[PDB]
Amino acid sequence: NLVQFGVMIEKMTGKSALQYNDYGCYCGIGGSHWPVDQTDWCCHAHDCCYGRLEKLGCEPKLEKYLFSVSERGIFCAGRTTCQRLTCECDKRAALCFRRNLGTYNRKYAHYPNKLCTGPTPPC
Ligand SMILES: Cc1c(C(=O)C(N)=O)c2c(OCC(=O)O)cccc2n1Cc1ccccc1-c1ccccc1
Ligand SMILES: [Ca+2]
Ligand SMILES: [Cl-]
Ligand SMILES: [Cl-]
Repeated sequence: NLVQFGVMIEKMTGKSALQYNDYGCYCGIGGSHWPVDQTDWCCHAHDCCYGRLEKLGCEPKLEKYLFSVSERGIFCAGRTTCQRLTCECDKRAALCFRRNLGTYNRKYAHYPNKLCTGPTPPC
């Protein structure tokens, strides 16, 4: 249930959400081994963020939230704390994506999972 997160990605990066699915070793469902670059670390951190929310009793993969973007930044909202927490994880990730746009490399979109090697860093 991630059309809102995709919308946030596009608003913050100028790229389609498609460009962040399968990116490196962590962007897209699950993920393992060592992140390829800073954008991939964003996704590793986002996965960690969701894990924390699942241990709080939230379902961040499913939560529907509200948000806006002014010049003052990203404003998160929602009826429940779990929806607002989900928005906060997404926000940190979208901001992280924007921040590392300088090292975004297209060779890592749709990265073959066999090329993911090394240890898996902890959260
Ligand atoms: C960037 C990203 C994700 C991450 O931020 C991440 N850390 O793995 C992500 C994702 O991560 C959450 C998780 O695995 O806990 C699950 C599914 C798609 C994901 N995507 C791609 C994505 C995001 C929003 C809307 C659509 C898509 C998407 C685009 C094309 C095909 C499939 C999904
Ligand atoms: Ca992931
Ligand atoms: Cl985080
Ligand atoms: Cl609701």
